[PDB]
Amino acid sequence: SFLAKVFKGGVIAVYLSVILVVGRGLVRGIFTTSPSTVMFTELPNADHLLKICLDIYLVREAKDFMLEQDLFAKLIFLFRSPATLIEWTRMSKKKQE
Amino acid sequence: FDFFNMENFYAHIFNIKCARQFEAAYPAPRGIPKGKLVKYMMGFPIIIGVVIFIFSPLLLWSLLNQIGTISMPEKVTLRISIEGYPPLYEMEAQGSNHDNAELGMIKPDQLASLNQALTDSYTTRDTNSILRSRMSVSYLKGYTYEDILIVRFRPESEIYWPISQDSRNAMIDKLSRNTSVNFEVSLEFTRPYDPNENAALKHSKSWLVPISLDMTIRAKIQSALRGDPGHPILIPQSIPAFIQVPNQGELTLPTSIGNTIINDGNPRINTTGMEKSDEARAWFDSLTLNLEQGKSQNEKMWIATSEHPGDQNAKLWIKTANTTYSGRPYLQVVGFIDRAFPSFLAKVFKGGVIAVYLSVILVVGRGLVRGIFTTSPSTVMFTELPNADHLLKICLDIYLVREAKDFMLEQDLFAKLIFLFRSPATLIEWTRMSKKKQE
Amino acid sequence: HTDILCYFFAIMTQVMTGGLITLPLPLMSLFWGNLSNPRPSKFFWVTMITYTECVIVIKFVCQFAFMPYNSITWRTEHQMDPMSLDKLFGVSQLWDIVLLFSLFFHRYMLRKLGLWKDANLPIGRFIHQLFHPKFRYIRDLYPIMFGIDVICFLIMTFGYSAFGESRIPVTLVVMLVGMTLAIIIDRALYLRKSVVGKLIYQVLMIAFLHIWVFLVLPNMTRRSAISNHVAQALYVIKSCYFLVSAWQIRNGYPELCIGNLLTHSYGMTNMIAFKVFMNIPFLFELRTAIDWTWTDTSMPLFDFFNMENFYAHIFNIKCARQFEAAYPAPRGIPKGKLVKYMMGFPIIIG
Amino acid sequence: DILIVRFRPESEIYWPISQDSRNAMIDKLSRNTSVNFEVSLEFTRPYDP
Amino acid sequence: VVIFIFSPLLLWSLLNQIGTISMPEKVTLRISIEGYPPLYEMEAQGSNH
Repeated sequence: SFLAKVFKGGVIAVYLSVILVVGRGLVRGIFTTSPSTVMFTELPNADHLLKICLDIYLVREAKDFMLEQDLFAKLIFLFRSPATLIEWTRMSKKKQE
Repeated sequence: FDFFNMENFYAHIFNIKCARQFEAAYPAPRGIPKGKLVKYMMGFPIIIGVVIFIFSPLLLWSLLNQIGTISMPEKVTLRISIEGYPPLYEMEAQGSNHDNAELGMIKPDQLASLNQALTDSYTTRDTNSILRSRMSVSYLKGYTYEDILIVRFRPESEIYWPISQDSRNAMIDKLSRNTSVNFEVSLEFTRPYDPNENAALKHSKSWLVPISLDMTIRAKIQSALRGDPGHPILIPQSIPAFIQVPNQGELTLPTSIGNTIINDGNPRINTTGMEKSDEARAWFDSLTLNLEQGKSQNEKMWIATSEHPGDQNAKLWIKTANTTYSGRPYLQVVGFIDRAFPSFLAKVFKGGVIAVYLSVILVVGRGLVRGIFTTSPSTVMFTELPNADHLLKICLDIYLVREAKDFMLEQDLFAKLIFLFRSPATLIEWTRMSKKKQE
Repeated sequence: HTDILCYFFAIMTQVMTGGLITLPLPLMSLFWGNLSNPRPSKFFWVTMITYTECVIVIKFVCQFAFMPYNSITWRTEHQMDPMSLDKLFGVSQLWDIVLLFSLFFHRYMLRKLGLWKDANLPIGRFIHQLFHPKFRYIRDLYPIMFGIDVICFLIMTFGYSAFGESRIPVTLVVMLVGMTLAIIIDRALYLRKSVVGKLIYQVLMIAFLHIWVFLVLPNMTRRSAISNHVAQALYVIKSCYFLVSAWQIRNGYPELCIGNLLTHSYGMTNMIAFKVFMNIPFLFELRTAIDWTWTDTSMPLFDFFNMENFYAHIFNIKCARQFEAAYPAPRGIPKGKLVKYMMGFPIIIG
Repeated sequence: DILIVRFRPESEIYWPISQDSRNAMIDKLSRNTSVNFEVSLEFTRPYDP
Repeated sequence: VVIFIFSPLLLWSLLNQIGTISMPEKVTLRISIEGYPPLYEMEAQGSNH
């Protein structure tokens, strides 16, 4: 009578139900990468977008909400057209320069 | 991670190309509407599956409830005693055939007579009598003649009185003072084994009638207990006449019959503003006890006798038997037996069940089903491709190079694939359908 | 619209007593008046008047004392059974304000006759109602029917203890909910210009409802009519559905411009409506499958679902833009202290 | 796992019956009613905390 | 991955742990006529076996 046994079949169901969600979702996401999230996750040099991301905060500190609003559309457009994103995140050249 | 990305890309390309080939392997007139058959050969199935998926965990619940039944008791016993002492009178009735006089069923004649008696106790003017008769008849008619038992105990106790001299002296000396002394009436029913759940269900109930503080009453009780010839110990409002036996727990009194008796017919007292403890016990029967003793002090038995409250033979009472062995009336108790056990898993807050019952219905549809039927507004540039035969070439060629070493070509051809999933213009250019047909 | 009032009061006076003596009143009223013409020819009204006078007379006679419905025996014995003889036979047995619905119906029936005096004054029946109505009135009342059906499904659900004899959820509730969902589907199929289909539909459902409410449910739930205070509401709502369906049947179908009754006004109410429509599970997909199975398309089902998703997305985007534009807002001044505490504060607490 | 229980032939206590119950026994057996015997056996385990 | 797959079985196998109990120490037998005090009652006790 140690906890007896609730329909072992039902136990196995849950025992698998958990094995499912975890792998079919979390583990999948962790090991692997969606065919859509390739243009964003890998970028040769992500130093130009960080400049804007810091600059908007810097402007925010010193008021000037006009520049604060005019520089958010500039960022929102970079995630719209992949050609400009690829152009801007390309690796820098001073080394052979 | 690049390995996993490449394998995912290969799987996607393989699936797309193969789906295109399978679709092309079956020509189909570009125009004529879907045939009536085809539609009913595809649409119909879905609807039925969705409906059964929605309404299945209710069907299984309805099959799972399955309110069970149990058999009626086979053992009854009653014990009358003074508080904190061995019982004065103990009597039991056994049997399982339900035909003997000790434990017998109820004939339809008695049930019909009692039902007729219930209705005529009212008076034309008073509406409270109307409501009381309505409630009492509604309660009585809820049990068929197969769910009512008539228990009959013998007046004489089955065994002698097993008391010592010192305990009797303690009884007398306790009664001498101005302390509080109580009586005790206990009744219990026993069920049959019931294998499925283990154990024999037992129902017991105990009443307590306090003794009056007047010195004369205590003197009479002391004279009776000492063993004097004529002293009929009297206890009022002790044993009921109707008892409801639930499926589990303590015995329950039928309250509607009490309201029908203490109010209709001839009202009995209830005019002194009695407390609620005796308000619900005002329709009980009274008991009297005598001591027979005999030749010696070893033989000491107690004989009990019941008296009805209010007016006797008011047609609301079932006639008793005059016994056979030696002649005095049986002690009769009528029991309404309830045999509708629903403890099958009982019920955890049905609301909580419904919550989970819906919680599951939610995740499945709001996620899996959605993904399966329908398509994200983002995954259109990839899922449908007019001709996915050029990407499969690269996907196979990278493996072919991998087999023959040459890791330089192996690495220089992975960026070529990674760039095709970056710029949609080149993807659309490359996956466009081929031209040799009109070429 | 006094005739609609007469039908409504006939339904009320039938549900008030729940017998079969009054049953010919609504049965005949529906079958004849709601299917004949805009004007039942002024002879049907005479028949209704005569039957109402007769029923008033007999139910006044049956409310006497020498006859066996006394308070001594019969009332007490038959108080609990739902389908014995006197409960079953209309008015034959108390009532505080007694029955006023029949009297009010009679008064309004004579008011209708007086209004008829004030103004203006069976193969042929089907031929007139179906083939020669002539002035087709082009209207489209289906959303009202859907609202009525939604109101009834929840009353079948939220109220479940009455339909069953913690108690048991009962196996019959499942049959009722499945059957009601099937009727909801059947409405959708018959929304494709099938007048004779709708006529057979209405006859079948009126017959089924009338027999089931008064002759089967009392035997199942062990609750007599009048005492069941929720089934009467279902009867009334279904009767309103029957009246509007009869109105639709008598007139001609409209062009039926395909589209939800949510894509006409681009307001804030449509947002809540569409959001609850697409938020509850197993509804969008069910509606899409029901639509595609019984409408003339050329694309397979997956393209149908993709198109519906695209339409929903476009509708939501455009409507959100309009709602945002409907409230001008100074481009510059920072968020007011109130607004912030009228929005931020709530979230934190939740 | 096998036990050999041995009860004494003689009963441990006397017969605690009254005259009236014995008369009831005899009179019930006199008629053509149905009368049954009864043999009951029970084992008791240790506390098991 | 292997331990994640095969752990909730290992924990089940450790969790079962079929227990044991000790043998009875009290027995009794009662022979009677139906609906009457017992004719013969006898019990046997002991724990040393």
